[PDB]
Amino acid sequence: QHPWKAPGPNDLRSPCPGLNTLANHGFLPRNGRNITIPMIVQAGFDGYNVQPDILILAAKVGLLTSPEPDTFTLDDLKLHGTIEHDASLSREDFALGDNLHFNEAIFNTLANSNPGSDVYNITSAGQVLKDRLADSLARNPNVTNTGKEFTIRTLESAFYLSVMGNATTGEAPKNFVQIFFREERLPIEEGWKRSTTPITSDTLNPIAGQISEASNWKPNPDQCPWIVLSP
Amino acid sequence: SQHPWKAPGPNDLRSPCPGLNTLANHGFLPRNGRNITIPMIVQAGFDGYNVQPDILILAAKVGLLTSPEPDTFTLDDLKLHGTIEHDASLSREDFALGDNLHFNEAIFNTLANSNPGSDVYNITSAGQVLKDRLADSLARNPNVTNTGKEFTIRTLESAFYLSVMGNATTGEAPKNFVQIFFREERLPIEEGWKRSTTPITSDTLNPIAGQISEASNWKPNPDQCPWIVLSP
Ligand code: HEM
Ligand code: HEM
Ligand SMILES: *[C@@H]1O[C@H](CO)[C@@H](O[C@@H]2O[C@H](CO)[C@@H](O)[C@H](O)[C@H]2NC(C)=O)[C@H](O)[C@H]1NC(C)=O
Ligand SMILES: *[C@@H]1O[C@H](CO)[C@@H](O[C@@H]2O[C@H](CO)[C@@H](O)[C@H](O)[C@H]2NC(C)=O)[C@H](O)[C@H]1NC(C)=O
Ligand SMILES: *[C@@H]1O[C@H](CO)[C@@H](O)[C@H](O)[C@H]1NC(C)=O
Ligand SMILES: *[C@@H]1O[C@H](CO)[C@@H](O)[C@H](O)[C@H]1NC(C)=O
Ligand SMILES: *[C@@H]1O[C@H](CO)[C@@H](O)[C@H](O)[C@H]1NC(C)=O
Ligand SMILES: *[C@@H]1O[C@H](CO)[C@@H](O)[C@H](O)[C@H]1NC(C)=O
Ligand SMILES: [Cl-]
Ligand SMILES: [Cl-]
Ligand SMILES: [Cl-]
Ligand SMILES: [Cl-]
Ligand SMILES: [Cl-]
Ligand SMILES: [Cl-]
Ligand SMILES: [Cl-]
Ligand SMILES: [Cl-]
Ligand SMILES: [Cl-]
Ligand SMILES: [Cl-]
Ligand SMILES: [Cl-]
Ligand SMILES: [Mg+2]
Ligand SMILES: [Mg+2]
Repeated sequence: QHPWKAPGPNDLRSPCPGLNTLANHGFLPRNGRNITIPMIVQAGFDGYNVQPDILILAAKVGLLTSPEPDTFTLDDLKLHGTIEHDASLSREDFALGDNLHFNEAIFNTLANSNPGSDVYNITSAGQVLKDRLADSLARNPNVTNTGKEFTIRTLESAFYLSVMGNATTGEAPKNFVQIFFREERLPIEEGWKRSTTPITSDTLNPIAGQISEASNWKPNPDQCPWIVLSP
Repeated sequence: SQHPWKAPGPNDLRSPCPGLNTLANHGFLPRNGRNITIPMIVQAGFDGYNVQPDILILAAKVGLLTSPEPDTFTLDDLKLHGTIEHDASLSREDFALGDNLHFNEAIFNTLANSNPGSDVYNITSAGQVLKDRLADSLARNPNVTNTGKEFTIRTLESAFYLSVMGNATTGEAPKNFVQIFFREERLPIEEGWKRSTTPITSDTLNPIAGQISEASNWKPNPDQCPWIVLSP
């Protein structure tokens, strides 16, 4: 019913492996266009068993990246400073290169994490957050690192652990996480199953909280958290 | 003819916005103030006032943050302090000091009495009102929030009352039209008000808000980061 197909050149994609994977399976429109908030809620439920609370807020902020009244394209979501942030797991900082497309060299840090284990977990996820921020601080003179970016980065790490793995423990098989990022594909052939446990603020926040404590974080002085309001 | 004024009944929801409240009171928006989508705001702003989508779409997307629903808000949701609703309102009390939702004559007194001895409000009077209303909040509200975000919104709101009740090009409005708009949330059609024949856009509003800004004698509160409260 929902086969994987690589996006063609008319097919718009985002910096989000979550939404890109849903589009690549037709849970969202395969062209990544004309997406409403209710379409996000239904796709997150259908693909991942993610519940509306977190999706509705993310989607309302996503709408700010679009000139349209009540839809965005996946490509709109690249707008730097709305949701898109520096120290991404698999994308370059906007200031240093391409903030939109999967990049293997950036992904290397997450790929190689939890060395010697068959899983990623909260400990490895925190170490990756720390290493990816340190890389941005070392190479990007324009890095934006406030409470807003940090909260989002901990919830994004909670999402990859939760959707590709176990939503209760935040432990995920490495091969599922690698396919999710590298191919934006549900690893069904490799044994991945949609969570039987609803994924909610109440499951994600405890995981994001533990990842937070394992990240050793401090905000940049002199930066006010902000949501860029227009493209 | 198709859009008569009716006072809201006791279960009709209203906002801190005379703009949206007036549209609801004429049925350009649902008279009950419920189930408002972004397209409904765009159509109502066009139909009532000849206001174009650019500014309405952004305001409505931020308004959605005040609602727990996927793609609608009520007019009453928009009272959420720190999303759009701000201190030093023209016609409402600060959230910290009282009622941030309902029209209040004692607050409105400053705008009512502005440009003394003239029959119009204009950019100069609008700036003096912004200065006096912020001075009042700084004096009486220990919790006043006064950043570039609240100031920009306050200048655009004053550009809106001048533009919709008056001349969208000059930002001059008849005092009578402005007083009816705030006090009754009614289009003063009986008293001679006509919908702009000139589209009201970011390009007409921003120059007026800019000149109101320069006439406001404004400075930000220094320790405060601009923020949009993301949930109720
Ligand atoms: C449905 C479940 C979701 C999952 C599992 C998910 C997962 C993720 C993950 C793991 C990242 C990190 C990518 C990286 O750092 O390289 C990410 C980033 C992002 N997501 Fe999502 N996401 C979801 C929903 C959403 C929604 C609803 C929106 C917006 C409407 C959104 C917008 C973004 C954006 C703009 C980024 C880029 C942040 C950055 O710069 O890395 N996501 N998402
Ligand atoms: C359509 C034309 C509009 C006009 C002419 C207009 C006009 C105004 C005016 C003059 C005020 C100031 C009230 C005061 O300070 O006492 C105001 C406040 C407000 N407006 Fe609007 N508005 C419009 C559209 C909107 C839209 C689309 C939204 C939200 C979706 C909105 C939300 C608000 C809010 C929340 C306030 C309260 C701010 C405060 O004083 O604390 N307005 N509006
Ligand atoms: C994440 O996985 C790693 C690797 O399995 C865990 O760290 C190891 O924990 C074992 C089991 O107690 C220790 O004996 C090893 O010495 C640890 N190795 C390293 C390099 O850390 C880690 O505990 C896991 N984290 C969570 C929250 O489950
Ligand atoms: C707004 O209206 C006021 C009052 O009419 C204007 O200020 C007056 O301007 C006249 C003629 O230019 C001066 O001679 C008066 O002394 C001013 N009166 C007061 C009360 O100050 C003001 O210029 C108008 N502003 C704009 C931008 O049109
Ligand atoms: C997820 O982890 C919990 C807690 O260890 C476990 O009981 C549950 O069976 C796991 N879920 C699946 C489907 O494996
Ligand atoms: C209007 O809004 C509420 C949510 O606040 C919804 O549950 C209700 O069904 C809607 N009613 C109509 C008539 O659309
Ligand atoms: C100011 O805000 C704080 C935090 O919300 C609140 O507890 C306090 O009562 C407020 N103080 C005044 C005088 O409004
Ligand atoms: C608005 O002001 C302009 C510039 O003075 C004027 O030419 C125009 O006619 C005014 N509009 C109306 C309907 O009076
Ligand atoms: Cl961008
Ligand atoms: Cl930048
Ligand atoms: Cl590691
Ligand atoms: Cl970190
Ligand atoms: Cl299969
Ligand atoms: Cl902005
Ligand atoms: Cl109605
Ligand atoms: Cl409130
Ligand atoms: Cl307050
Ligand atoms: Cl005055
Ligand atoms: Cl908030
Ligand atoms: Mg990024
Ligand atoms: Mg107010």
